Amino acid sequence: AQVQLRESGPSLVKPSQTLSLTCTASGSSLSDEAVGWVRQAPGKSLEWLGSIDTGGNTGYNPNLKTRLSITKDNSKSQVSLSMSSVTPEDSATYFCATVHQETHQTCPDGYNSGDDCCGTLDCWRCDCRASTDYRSVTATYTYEWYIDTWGQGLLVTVSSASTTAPKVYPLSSCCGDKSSSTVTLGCLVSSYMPEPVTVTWNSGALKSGVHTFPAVLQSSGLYSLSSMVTVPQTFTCNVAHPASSTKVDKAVDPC
Amino acid sequence: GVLTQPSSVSGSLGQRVSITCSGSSSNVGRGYVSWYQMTPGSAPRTLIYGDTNRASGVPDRFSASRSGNTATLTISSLQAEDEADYFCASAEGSSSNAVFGSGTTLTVLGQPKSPPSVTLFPPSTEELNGNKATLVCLISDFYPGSVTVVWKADGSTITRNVETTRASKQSNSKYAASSYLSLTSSDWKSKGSYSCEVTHEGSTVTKTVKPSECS
Repeated sequence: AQVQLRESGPSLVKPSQTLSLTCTASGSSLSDEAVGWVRQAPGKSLEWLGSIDTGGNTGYNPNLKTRLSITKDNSKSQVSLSMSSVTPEDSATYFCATVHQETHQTCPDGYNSGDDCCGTLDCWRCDCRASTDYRSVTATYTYEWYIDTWGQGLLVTVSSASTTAPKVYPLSSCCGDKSSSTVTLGCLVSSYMPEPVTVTWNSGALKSGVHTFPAVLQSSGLYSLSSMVTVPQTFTCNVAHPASSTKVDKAVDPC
Repeated sequence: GVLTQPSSVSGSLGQRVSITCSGSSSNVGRGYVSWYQMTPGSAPRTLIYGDTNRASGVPDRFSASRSGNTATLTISSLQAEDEADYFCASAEGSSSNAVFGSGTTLTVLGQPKSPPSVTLFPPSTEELNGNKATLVCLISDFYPGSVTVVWKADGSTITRNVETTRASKQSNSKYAASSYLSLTSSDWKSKGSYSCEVTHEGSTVTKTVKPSECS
């Protein structure tokens, strides 16, 4: 399979710049999907931003309306979100999503809707060849919203802080126990800013036995994290830091 | 968060647990309530729409109901996998405007204890060429998610320049943490051994490295 959603855009934006994200939708059986945007700030709940439906109608969180803009290019199955004059409070994980949005006709108790006698009435009873015979009332309108499929999320930091590219050091546990049946290899991703980094091994050929640990904020004011793999073959850790446009593929000597 | 949920719920493996979601006549009271599951290091997943309908590929252990302004999510046969944050949601005043609950962290009790696996890395040659030496102590597959890390050089306890992460839940509901000891290269080379000592539920795993065998 069904729809897959990929957010793309910058991981770092300065205060009072415009934040622009793209959502790419692939694998829908359908010509077009209603697409919405949700964010989660660290240690807060989910917050609705807005959506654009298959007719190009936009709806926004009325708190953020004056700051938000959602456009679509159906030629490239893309939806975009612009958020103007961002501050550090706009730091969050941004998700795009497919949304279901529908208005239902709501009839009071003991009243039928539909054309299964009557068709020309919202809510009716025959308590009947023509509509004037039935006992009727006007519908109320109930609003239905829900997210069908979620994206992966994109981490956005709003900060004046400078970027620092990581230094990548190769790690071996070997000298701990040189007769060990297995060897544990790793990479130290040292002194970077901001989050995130992505770490793979052998360009994603080596997935099983991989453990990437959460970043620590060190006393330097910079992040570090480590990734390790246990193996009983060259070994390379692939480290991407999107904020600095840097990739490092580090050779790790295995004992 | 606008809709009210308990911040915490606990149940034991195989038992039943319920999460409530309270709003007003203008959101939850209209129905078409939805529920979302967020397992950490992961994208949210839709569980329930239209008060009671399970989403595609959600198991029948998950069920929901609404009574006026209060929606309830019920998880039967609790598994370790069900540890997550759960959120309810509703349209508010239009189908393109939505409010979320404050979120509930579900804890699943009666999981088996799991001692940490500990790996201690010495400093890389490349780092030592810069007169810095970072010792890295990697701690994984422990339950529950509480460890204390002590570093030793030649029987001395080291407290200066130690940075230990919080424990974070892996996807398998066990925990990981890391400790970093930042030295100069002189400090590294001037000692017979450095040790990472990890205590978990009164038990201690110690790994040791010797500069003499690692440089």
